[PDB]
Amino acid sequence: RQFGHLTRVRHVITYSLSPFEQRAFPHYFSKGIPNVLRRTRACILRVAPPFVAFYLVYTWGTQEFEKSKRKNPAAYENDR
Amino acid sequence: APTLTARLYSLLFRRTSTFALTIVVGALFFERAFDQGADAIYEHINEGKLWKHIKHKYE
Amino acid sequence: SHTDIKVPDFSDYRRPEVLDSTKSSKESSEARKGFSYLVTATTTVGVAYAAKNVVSQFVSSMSASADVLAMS
Amino acid sequence: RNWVPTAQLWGAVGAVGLVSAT
Amino acid sequence: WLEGIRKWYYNAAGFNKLGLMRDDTIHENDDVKEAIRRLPENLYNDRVFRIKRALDLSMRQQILPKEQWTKYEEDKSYLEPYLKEVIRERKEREEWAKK
Amino acid sequence: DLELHPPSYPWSHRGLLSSLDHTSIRRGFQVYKQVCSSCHSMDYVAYRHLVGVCYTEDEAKALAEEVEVQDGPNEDGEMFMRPGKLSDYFPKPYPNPEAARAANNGALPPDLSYIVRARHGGEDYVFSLLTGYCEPPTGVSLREGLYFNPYFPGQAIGMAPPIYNEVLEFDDGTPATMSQVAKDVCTFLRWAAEPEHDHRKRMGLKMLLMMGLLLPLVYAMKRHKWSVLKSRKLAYRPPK
Amino acid sequence: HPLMKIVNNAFIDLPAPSNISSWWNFGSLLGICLILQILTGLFLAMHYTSDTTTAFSSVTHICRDVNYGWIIRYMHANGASMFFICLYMHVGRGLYYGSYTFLETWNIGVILLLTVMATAFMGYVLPWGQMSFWGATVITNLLSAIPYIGTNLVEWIWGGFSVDKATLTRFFAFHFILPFIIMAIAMVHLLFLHETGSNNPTGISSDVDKIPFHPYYTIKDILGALLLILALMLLVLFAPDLLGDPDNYTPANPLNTPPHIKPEWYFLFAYAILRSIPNKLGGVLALAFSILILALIPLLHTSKQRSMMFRPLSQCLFWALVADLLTLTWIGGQPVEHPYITIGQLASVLYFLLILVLMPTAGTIENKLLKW
Amino acid sequence: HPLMKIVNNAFIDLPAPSNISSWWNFGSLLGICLILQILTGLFLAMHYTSDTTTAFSSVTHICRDVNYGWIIRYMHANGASMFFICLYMHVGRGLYYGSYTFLETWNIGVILLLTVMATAFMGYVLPWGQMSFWGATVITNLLSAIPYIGTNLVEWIWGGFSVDKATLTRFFAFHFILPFIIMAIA
Ligand code: HEC
Ligand code: HEM
Ligand code: HEM
Ligand code: HEM
Ligand SMILES: CC1=C(c2ccc(Oc3ccccc3)cc2)C(=O)C2CCCCC2=N1
Ligand SMILES: CC1=C(c2ccc(Oc3ccccc3)cc2)C(=O)C2CCCCC2=N1
Repeated sequence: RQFGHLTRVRHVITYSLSPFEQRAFPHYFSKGIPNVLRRTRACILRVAPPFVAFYLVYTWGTQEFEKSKRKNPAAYENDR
Repeated sequence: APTLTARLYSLLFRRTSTFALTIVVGALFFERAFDQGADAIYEHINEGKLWKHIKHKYE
Repeated sequence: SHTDIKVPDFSDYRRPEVLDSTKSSKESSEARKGFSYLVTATTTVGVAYAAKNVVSQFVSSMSASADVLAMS
Repeated sequence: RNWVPTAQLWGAVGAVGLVSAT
Repeated sequence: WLEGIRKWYYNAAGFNKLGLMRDDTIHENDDVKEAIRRLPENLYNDRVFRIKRALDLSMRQQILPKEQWTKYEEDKSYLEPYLKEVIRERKEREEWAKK
Repeated sequence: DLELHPPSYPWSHRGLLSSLDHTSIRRGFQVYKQVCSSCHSMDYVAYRHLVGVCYTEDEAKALAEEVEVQDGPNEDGEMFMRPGKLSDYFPKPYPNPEAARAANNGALPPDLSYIVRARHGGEDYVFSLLTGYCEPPTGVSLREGLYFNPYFPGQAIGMAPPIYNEVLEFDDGTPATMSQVAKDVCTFLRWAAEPEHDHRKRMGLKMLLMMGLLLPLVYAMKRHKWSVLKSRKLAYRPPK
Repeated sequence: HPLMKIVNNAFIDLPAPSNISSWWNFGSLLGICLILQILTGLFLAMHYTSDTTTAFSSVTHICRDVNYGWIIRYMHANGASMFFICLYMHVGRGLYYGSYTFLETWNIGVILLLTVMATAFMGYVLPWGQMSFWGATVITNLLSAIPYIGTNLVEWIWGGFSVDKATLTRFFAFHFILPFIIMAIAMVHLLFLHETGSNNPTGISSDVDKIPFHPYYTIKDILGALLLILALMLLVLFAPDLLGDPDNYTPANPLNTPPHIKPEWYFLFAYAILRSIPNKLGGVLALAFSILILALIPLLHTSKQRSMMFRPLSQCLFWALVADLLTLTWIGGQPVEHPYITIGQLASVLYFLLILVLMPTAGTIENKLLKW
Repeated sequence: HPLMKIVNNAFIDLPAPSNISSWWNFGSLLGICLILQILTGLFLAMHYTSDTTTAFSSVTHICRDVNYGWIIRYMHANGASMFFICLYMHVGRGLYYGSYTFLETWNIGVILLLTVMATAFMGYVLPWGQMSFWGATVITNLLSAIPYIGTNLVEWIWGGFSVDKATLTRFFAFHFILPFIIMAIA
């Protein structure tokens, strides 16, 4: 496991450019924000709904905890 | 014409020897500059509430 | 042939100072280096400011405390 | 010969350093 | 019948957006490594580039233009016939070792 | 057996870079000294801690000197009293917790050094506990030694209302109203629990500024270096 | 030269994959957390004393009187949490990208988790506040649920018939040292990783496209270190008491239990799985299996694809397992009353069902869809 | 097997010379001493407390009341000496047989010596007897002889203007960790 003994690669050509010759942030807001959005659209459907379902169970459970904490109308009413 | 940033490179930080001397001296000045500035910003943010503002009062 | 191989266009990724393919880069080279190496140096200065304070605080805890200085 | 200006400059770099934290 | 949802899952998998065929994404093991070793020069050197390009895409967090995406109909199962034989030979060796 | 959470009183020292009100601390100490000191412990503060916060060294020394505290043993092999000093911690009201529960209806008045950090809500809770005393509603029949305050968990606190309009008089000539007292002492009990509070927020500012400086500079170096790979272009060229 | 060559093959020209996302940055951060906990911790122990008479006074002595003692304390106390955040990212990454296929690396991992859990638990006892004492008294007593020797095991652990001065002083000894065992284990964690190489997000052998660790991942891990430092110092300087419990500023008292009794946030999911089961032994075994099931994950793997990148069903169930853990973490924080008992019960079953039943079935279906 | 292979090349089939006398046995003994000091030490620290009020009481509490606490203490206290006997044999062996020609091994050695000296010195302070206190007060104050900054260096080391509770508690912290740095160096 070293550079030279990794694997057999053939017929590939890699064109590169010096970091001083090229830019650091090439088309960052131009090409990026769309690419970021595309990536968000790809994942969102798989990622979000469980956290939404958590939020629903969270607020509901806290709501129902506050309901059960509070008074009830059958506590000695219509019973003097 | 020699430019703005190239003039720094050429004479100040081409060598790694002077690179460090620049950083060290720059950091020495930066410390004085930044602390002093951010102190004053925090002290203006919190005007009259700190001890140094109400020290003349009881002294 | 291998002469069919031309290098693809990096005009998209290049800096403004090297876009003209009829122009010698050497005049811009020192500026291009000076810009990037400035970022690095500025970072090192900014860390050096932090590192000094972090270390100095730990050193100061190891030094004599307030309650010992009080009752000395 | 050639490391005299370098070692002097590094000698300066190191010197201010001891001033740097202390 | 469900070739539809198979084709949906293919597109939903997303390796085709990187220009990979199904058998480029197979998890290597002793059988797959061996099947990949048995591959002739062309199919090996192709999967090399397909993977080399797909990783380069994965670095940049991008995918290919929509026409260059791999097609469910044109998704060749290049590795299977070899991998089937490697597995069948291993099963034979195990069945012989059983006795 | 129901909760009443405190509201959001906008303190002088609320925001991310907002420091303590040292004059309000100054008054808040006087509220402890005059009112809370007779019943409540504050074990982890001494008169030197006041120096440079709310008082001068000479002023703080005078206040230490006001009270008298134990010291010894002497040459005879016994203890004696002496006027207090900067290095003396604040006098504890009773010698132990059992003397407190003896003196106050089987209830321990807790230590006020960390009380802000010790309770949920902090100054908002302490303020609402002090100022929020009120009459017990119909049904709530409390027993001996107890008072009704709603913000307290059990609704039946064992503490007599401690502060009321002009219970003390402030040296700077401030109107000593009940809520002004509560404001000042809560601003002090913050400082007792968190004396680092001002210095810490200044470090906070400086950290945010410095992180604001560095994160893009480092990210720029990362981008500058990775550029080589991020722009690269792979060409496959097999033979026939 | 024999050392530099180790550091070369470790950190300089180790062939890393080209396409590694920011989810691999957490490994280096966990070391930075471990070193931060060690350096801060050492400086705390320089002033801290492990006697029940002085333990509280000493911690407050640090904050108040030791010069910059407060900033060292809260860096330790919140760094402990940042270590755990980083851990749960570092574990989940491997679950998602199939990195558990490096069996030994992963299983050493599983050990590293457990040692840190023990370290942080014993660390929390040290300041000797109410929640520290009562946390120990609750959590340790669980072992008495063991069939035949638990009641003895607990008294031996404590050094008596309850949590006491005997327990506190040894808990300090165990805290100060186990971090070094963790660092030793961590070097073997790395040792097996170089044997096996590193994984990438596709789950495809990246031997065809490798790059040298330096300068690429050096500057990337440096960038990530600042984000960890930022996240620490935001907590330290603006919200040091946020993640911490208030009751631990009340000095410990064995004659008075605080009402809402709980561990720290990083055990609440496991605390919720324990509370789910009513039987004591069952609660302990579920609590144990909640952590140790990590060791069965590489055996439960089914899909012919290694990574979840190309696996929708698995991705959804994975992101369900995260949400389900965040549900259990929430429930563990709340008291054991309706409706939280039933939510905790379902969440706890769902946890083991996702791992044991569903995610394997998902992988098996995913294969059948692709003609595998 | 990438661990077993390390242990093979370390301890199983490492080619040793054929004619090695008992003067080479001290290396392995120094490790046994280091492990003995660590294991005994850990069990002492389980009961020991580093406050000047309790430090003496805690050591005597170990000897008297902790079950088999005395045997653990004196194994630590005399093992400390046995470590040093073994060291002075291990150093002298190299002086005699010219083993210092393995420069780096030797120079790491020289470090290992100094770290143990510091470890054992700080260890001796811990029980807080007269000779422990006064040993520290004498030996530490030597640094004040340094030309321009010694007087400051000493007060920083102590954490005050003398040997005190500040010094004792940090000396425990340093004592209980530096052994692991020693093992790492080793
Ligand atoms: C006696 C003569 C008292 C004076 C004067 C003050 N306090 Fe007090 N306090 C007292 C007792 C007996 C108790 C225990 C009450 C109980 O039933 O538990 C207390 C309690 C407090 C608390 C704690 C409330 C809680 O949540 O447990 C606080 C925050 C408190 N006291 C504050 C306080 C302040 C700010 C005072 C003066 C400025 C003050 N107290 C005076 C007895 C007495
Ligand atoms: C993985 C490493 C570590 C973790 C996760 C960890 C965790 C913790 C935690 C959670 C606390 C309680 C913090 C509080 O609320 O007050 C604590 C306290 C403490 N830790 Fe650690 N710790 C670690 C390493 C160390 C090390 C290596 C030392 C000493 C060398 C140390 C010394 C202490 C001391 C003295 C305290 C008590 C002071 C205090 O409460 O802040 N810790 N630790
Ligand atoms: C102290 C805690 C830990 C440290 C210091 C640590 C260290 C490391 C480091 C440095 C890496 C390489 C960097 C990376 O790829 O992220 C790594 C990778 C890994 N660790 Fe950990 N680790 C810790 C905890 C764990 C835990 C708890 C597990 C599992 C339960 C685990 C399993 C792995 C795996 C599977 C990988 C391979 C990553 C890959 O897919 O490339 N580790 N670890
Ligand atoms: C090279 C390793 C070590 C050496 C040479 C060493 C040496 C010493 C010495 C000379 C003493 C004073 C003994 C006496 O007369 O009472 C001592 C005390 C002590 N050492 Fe160590 N020690 C070592 C490692 C450790 C370790 C690793 C720990 C904990 C992990 C530890 C914990 C203690 C404690 C608690 C005491 C105080 C109790 C006592 O005085 O016996 N030591 N050590
Ligand atoms: C070995 C290794 C490390 C790494 C680097 C330094 C380490 O050690 C450190 C420990 C603490 C602080 C700094 C470095 C540990 C692991 C990584 O990050 C990575 C990140 C992704 C490529 C694979 C990889 N491999
Ligand atoms: C490697 C080695 C060790 C040795 C043995 C055990 C070691 O580790 C320990 C194992 C157990 C306890 C203590 C140390 C370390 C080195 C020796 O003694 C010798 C003795 C002379 C032959 C050469 C030699 N080589």
